[PDB]
Amino acid sequence: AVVKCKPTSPGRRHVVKVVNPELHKGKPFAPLLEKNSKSGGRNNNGRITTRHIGGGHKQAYRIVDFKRNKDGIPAVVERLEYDPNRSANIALVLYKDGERRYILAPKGLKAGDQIQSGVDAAIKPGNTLPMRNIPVGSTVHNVEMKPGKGGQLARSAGTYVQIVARDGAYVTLRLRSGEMRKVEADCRATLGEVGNAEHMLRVLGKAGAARWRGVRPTVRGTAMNPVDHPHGGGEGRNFGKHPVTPWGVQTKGKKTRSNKRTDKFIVRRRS
Amino acid sequence: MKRTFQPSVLKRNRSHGFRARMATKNGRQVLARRRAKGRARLTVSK
RNA sequence: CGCGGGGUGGAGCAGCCUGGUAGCUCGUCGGGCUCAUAACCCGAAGGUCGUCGGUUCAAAUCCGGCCCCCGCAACCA
RNA sequence: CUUUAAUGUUUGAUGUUCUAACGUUGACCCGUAAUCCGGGUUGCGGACAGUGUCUGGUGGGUAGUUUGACUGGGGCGGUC
RNA sequence: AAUUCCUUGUCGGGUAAGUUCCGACCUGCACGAAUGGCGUAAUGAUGGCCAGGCUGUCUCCACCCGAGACUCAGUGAAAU
RNA sequence: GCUCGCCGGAAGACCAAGGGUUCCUGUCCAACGUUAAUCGGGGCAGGGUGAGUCGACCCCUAAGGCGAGGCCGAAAGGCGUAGUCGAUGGGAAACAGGUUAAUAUUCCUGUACUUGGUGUUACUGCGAAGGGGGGACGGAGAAGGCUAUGUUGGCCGGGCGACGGUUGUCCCGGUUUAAGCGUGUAGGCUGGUUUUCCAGGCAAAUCCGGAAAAUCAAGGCUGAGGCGUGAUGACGAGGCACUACGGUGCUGAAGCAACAAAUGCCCUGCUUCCAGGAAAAGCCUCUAAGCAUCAGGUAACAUCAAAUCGUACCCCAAACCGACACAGGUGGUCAGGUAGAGAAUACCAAGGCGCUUGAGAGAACUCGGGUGAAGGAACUAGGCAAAAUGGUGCCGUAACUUCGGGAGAAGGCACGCUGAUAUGUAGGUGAGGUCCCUCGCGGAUGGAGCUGAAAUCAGUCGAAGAUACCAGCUGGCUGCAACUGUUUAUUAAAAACACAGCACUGUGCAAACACGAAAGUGGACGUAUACGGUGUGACGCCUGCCCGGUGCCGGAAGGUUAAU
RNA sequence: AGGACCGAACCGACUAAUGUCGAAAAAUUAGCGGAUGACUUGUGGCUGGGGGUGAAAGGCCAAUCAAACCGGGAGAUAGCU
RNA sequence: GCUUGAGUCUCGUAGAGGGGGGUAGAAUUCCAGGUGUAGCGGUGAAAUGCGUAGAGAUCUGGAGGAAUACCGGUGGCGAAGGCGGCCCCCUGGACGAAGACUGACGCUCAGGUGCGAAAGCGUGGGGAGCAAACAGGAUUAGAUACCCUGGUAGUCCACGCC
Repeated sequence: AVVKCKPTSPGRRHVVKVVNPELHKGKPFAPLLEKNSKSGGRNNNGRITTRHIGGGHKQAYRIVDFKRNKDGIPAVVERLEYDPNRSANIALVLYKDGERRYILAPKGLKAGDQIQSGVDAAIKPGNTLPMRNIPVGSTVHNVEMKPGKGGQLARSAGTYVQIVARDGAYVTLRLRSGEMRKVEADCRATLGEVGNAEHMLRVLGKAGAARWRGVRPTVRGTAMNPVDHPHGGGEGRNFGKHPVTPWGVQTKGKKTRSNKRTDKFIVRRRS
Repeated sequence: MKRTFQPSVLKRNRSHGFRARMATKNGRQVLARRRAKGRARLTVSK
């Protein structure tokens, strides 16, 4: 579970690591790996578009099958791997035809369980099937935005989507942030929540713990000098201007929702 | 202290070489001025 | 030293700005209520408008001198 | 003159439906061994979104600037 | 008090003597709760004060050993 | 030439980088060298860099750059796909000795290895930009098996000694040996072989993966070292010998044992934790379009070829970078003896230097140091500076606490040399002999030799035995920030920043936001247990009142209100 | 196991002294801090002038930074010396 | 050894006993929409609050959380705290019938261990209603109270502490 180390050293007195015995302690599947270069948040031009990105331990990209474009075929869970890129665990799933495809690991799923894809599957956690066959009031994850995209929402640790209503060609979803949303009737979803549910209690502990993760130091706005940030200046920690982002746009309560195209789908916005 | 010139002929040619100049209009105008002033060391080479 | 505001019944405070008529609450005195008090009810009285002087028909008011209170200022080398 | 009724007609303001504009950083095929791109089928949105022009508002994110003088040194006060 | 101007405020400890320091008193010019308040084991080439050790820091310097200084030969600047 | 002195984890010996003849020889001394100069990194003339195995070029690929069309943009140009470059990365193959004034794994002697072209012979299905395997990988830590390497012993050879002793448990020197091939080990990984079948590997497949039977229980792979061999060979102390006196020529003994042992190798391993740890080709293998009396593939052998460029020297410095022959800076590799935990340090070896001004004097005073009567911070802004503490083993050790600490708290005791226990013990290493055997680099037993702590008891010497170098100052009350960390390169290292953590708030994916006139990228090949902004800043106990003004979210009726 | 303790290599630069026309346009000496990580470092690339980068000092961007360097407007302007 | 103690076994009985997992209707609040219109709401009276931007009222539909009318009783269950809509699975205790069996294994119990209303605390979810603190309106000599409109913690959930 979420074990805590003893305070033998300053910086070790605030660490809580989640240990999962189901994790395969070996190596990832070579045929499904691909290099992945860190960029430090640099675009084509070369500037740091997004800050606080750098350092981090080198990682390998485990390509994951999101679409599940192999319907009507049974599959068995071989081993529960660990995918650093994802915030959840992944399950090495081998089909009936002798083919391994990585998928997100649901909550109630251990090594040795079976699953099949498609509308003919049994209503059981881990199975993926179109929402026009899924019972209204069910709990799914990895909901598709488009019939064939692969699954875009609720694909993080313990994050699920609750189906509220099925109205003709559109199914009213209830996202995690509380926003109600409509999606096409033929979109694929995946029963149950995503596994690795105890991810939220990891309390890193040291500054380096976040450093080798991939984040950088965030300098506060009151610390900067006048020309560097909208705040700055002052003889010893002085504020007085309404809180803004590094570019003047006022934060701390200003809605930036401006899409205009998806206004039609969003039913009840987060409040 | 460690000075301002730790030479490496590879980097010296990669950012000041002939082909380094024959890549941009800005570069071709620089090489243009060297011939205009009748210089012997047009650019750095051996 | 200077700038600005203030001094009004016992007490705290309006009115002043844009001059002639000084108001409000508690309080004080008398009466009533209750066996007695307070609270509450009824009523009346109560102010040299800091002080001196000037202007106007008329000055708490408008201006100036002085006394007192109050806030600020009282600096850079 | 006014309260108002039916019709015709004149433009305008909403709601719904539709497909051909358009979007498609959805699926598939081809050019092609190429996650770009173009075209072809098809699905989903749909005369919206977005773009140009005009226009009101917000706007130190950014730019060009002003912020006086005498002054028994300058500032404050004071004065023109 | 990293905040108390008036102030070395007052009282007590420390000292032969204590504008600093420790602990309290509230008359807080003008502390105060995420521009965070109040404590805290540990940590600190950090700020303050105390006791021991230790010594030329000092009382008050004395001697000695080397490199320059002085002398001789050669070479031979500088700000002004 | 003879002593003295100095570095010796460098002031030594070699590569990369970077310079560009500074390398070597003869000769010259005006100018250069901070002086002299017959000297030299200076001048003049000459000589020197020899490769199929080293490196580069070459094949492959990362970041990233360029980038046919194309998208986009006032032009320039920006972005980017197919592609094409790009090592600091992966990929074939050589070691020893001798020789020059200067070059050498490049030349000579000896002995081997790798890849292709061509040809003969005997066999035989080969064949892609496609698929599969391989390459292919993290930190930290532990142990075993070894070598480089060193000490000692025996052996061989010289000497037996200018002051007392020294034919002996005596002294000095040497006792070196590769790649390749053969064996296939300690040890590591994994269960092998066969038949049938398959919606899988964008087409196919005898290859890979998958699902069922059969049979055996071992097979396969990997692998430093030692040992043979290479090698009755080379080298080889030291004589004999000729000195143009610089050196050459010739000859040539022993060449083994034990022990200690790495940071080197086995290890691109094994165990474990987590932050989850390049790619592509060579290489092996299976086939398609096809081609089959072929072409080609496999193997043995004969033979040809392996081009080009760099190769000198400096490379921790008078040869690079700092204007200089500058007390400075510069990545990697080897790195011995005694003491020692050690690459610290001290003294030495190999090897290389005495840092390009010297000679006298012995004043004040300055810099670098030593000792210091009595006192002990009385100095001063202030214990700044110096002094002093300093090792190992053992005993012992408070308040307080987050129960880890505090703590090496503080404060003390024993250390030398010799003898004995014990002709060196415990322990480690470990031949011969013996026995067995699925017979080899095997297993037990066996114990010689070698090596070797620490302790107990006793004795003795010094004023002082961790005697030198090296090597904490300790404790108390308290402010600030939790802590390791970061920052003003060239006056500010802090209480400033950051931080894990908390809170608010923004964002439903063609995401907010950001760079960009745009496309396109980053955000993320992630998606609300996620990402961005802002504020605070471990943790513990908390975080009270105000919506007036400001900002912002929401509501839209009315009033006002632009273009049209 | 540890942003763990002690301590060389390595990196850093707290106190003092010397030096200040120096040995040197921030170094030497005696000591100090970190020393398995937010560590250090080599080679090679990328981000650029109102731009970059920044554990944030308005520090750093070739000994120059509250806006680099070079050329060009330009013989800018100067009620000033 | 015996058997009246205690305990086990064969078969049944009633039950809000306990845990996990599902589900239903009433009712409230809220959300969008339709009808429709000046009060609604509140109290001792009044006021804050809400409403002509159109509430309350009524109807249709939908999202949700907590609590389970009636049965219900000085009825039942457990050692106690305490526990009630219904349903499934796991499971404890109690009592009764006729006999058999072990053959005193029993009574109590300092310290020690476990369970233990509510409120409170911790990590992470949830939030209808109700409701400390708090705000305002009244009440009052004053009201940092009772009364009234709102309202955070909390009350709910899993895992720990007290």
